[PDB]
Amino acid sequence: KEWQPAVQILLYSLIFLLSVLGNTLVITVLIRNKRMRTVTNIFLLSLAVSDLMLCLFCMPFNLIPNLLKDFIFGSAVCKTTTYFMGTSVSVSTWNLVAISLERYGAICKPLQSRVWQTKSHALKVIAATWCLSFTIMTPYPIYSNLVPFTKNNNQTANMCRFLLPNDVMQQSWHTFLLLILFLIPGIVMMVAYGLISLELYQGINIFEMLRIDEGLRLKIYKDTEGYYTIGIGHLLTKSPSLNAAKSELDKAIGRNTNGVITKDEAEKLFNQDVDAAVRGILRNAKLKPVYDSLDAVRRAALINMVFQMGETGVAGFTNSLRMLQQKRWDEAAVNLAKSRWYNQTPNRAKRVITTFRTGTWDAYAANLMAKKRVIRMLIVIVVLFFLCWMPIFSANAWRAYDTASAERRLSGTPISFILLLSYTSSCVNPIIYCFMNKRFRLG
Amino acid sequence: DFLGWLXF
Repeated sequence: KEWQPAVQILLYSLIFLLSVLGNTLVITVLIRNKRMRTVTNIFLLSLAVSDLMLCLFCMPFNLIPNLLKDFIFGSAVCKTTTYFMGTSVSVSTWNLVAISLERYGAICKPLQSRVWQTKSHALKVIAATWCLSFTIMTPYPIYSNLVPFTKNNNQTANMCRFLLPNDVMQQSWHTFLLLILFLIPGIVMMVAYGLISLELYQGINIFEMLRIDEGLRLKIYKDTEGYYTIGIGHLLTKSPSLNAAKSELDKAIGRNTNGVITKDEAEKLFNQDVDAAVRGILRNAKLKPVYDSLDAVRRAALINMVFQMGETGVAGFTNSLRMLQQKRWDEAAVNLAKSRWYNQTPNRAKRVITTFRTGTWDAYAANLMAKKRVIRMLIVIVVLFFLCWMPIFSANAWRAYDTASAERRLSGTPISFILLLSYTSSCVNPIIYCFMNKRFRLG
Repeated sequence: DFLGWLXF
């Protein structure tokens, strides 16, 4: 009746406008702003190019042939569209695992992944993803032809169908695709996003807190007191000796860097300084009693103070140290907000105090909460992508094993909506990008 | 009687 074609036109016209406005927008904002072109966004640019390739070059040749019940277009485009329809899904699935491998190496093992987060590596894997996708999907332009059929009163009409030599070669192809495009990309992404969620659940630690409160400066730089410090708050010497700062530095490390310590050299010295700060608390008869009775969040704050001030300096906070042992947290915060350490470094002192008062990492839960926001978005686009393309790949396997029953039950309206679900996947990714930053303000 | 469907 008239209702099925009418809803097919307004649905396809809307998803065409949505996928052509967003994907054109995201390729612009990335090609305009070099600040946005991170390693993760480079893959998302490739993912957005394939979604536009599938919407512009393929989505029309799927609706208007169905609405006409005839493939009026030539036989060379039946081979071209099916070629691009297959290449688009292959690069999109395998770019979605590239970001999962990228986020795994950047979070779970940030030490041995330096060969991955380089921009030249991402360019050669999106080149390999696009190149091999065109090579893997070569059977589609080869075994796609026009199948003649009669409609009404000897009305000759053609249809574009994918036909292989035998049924064995047909069911071994759709099994190969379900295996290489959904099953294998599925388990490697659950172990990737699962291991990532394990690290992000570990929360903020003391080494990340001190790395935030101090930062990394490779050259010898003046601290708040004026003395030369290097690395992550490693004091060289309090005596005004510019030569002793170079000698004491080269005495610890294994060469005369003349103030040019590598990034891995500063981490070895930063790990040693924390051990010297926690063992200074254990030997102190005033800091050890309060350290053993504090929470893991509050214990890290006490070591943060020893890292900055020293064992003898913080041990003089006898009024605040007893207040911490008295578990009266809000009162210890007011007593600590009146010291010299709070006025010498107000920003650093406010963070360490709020961890004492609340016992939470909320003062440093910023970059961790931003990393949690990106992973939650990447998990949604993967679930939405699989939810859209599973009905068509599973129905193609049913058609390869039982062609009579599969075509009989779903060939009119059911397959018309199954394909419509697979085409919505091209526009849902730009919609999620918007809904992340203040798009929820609109109404 | 369109029966079946275009590949993808």
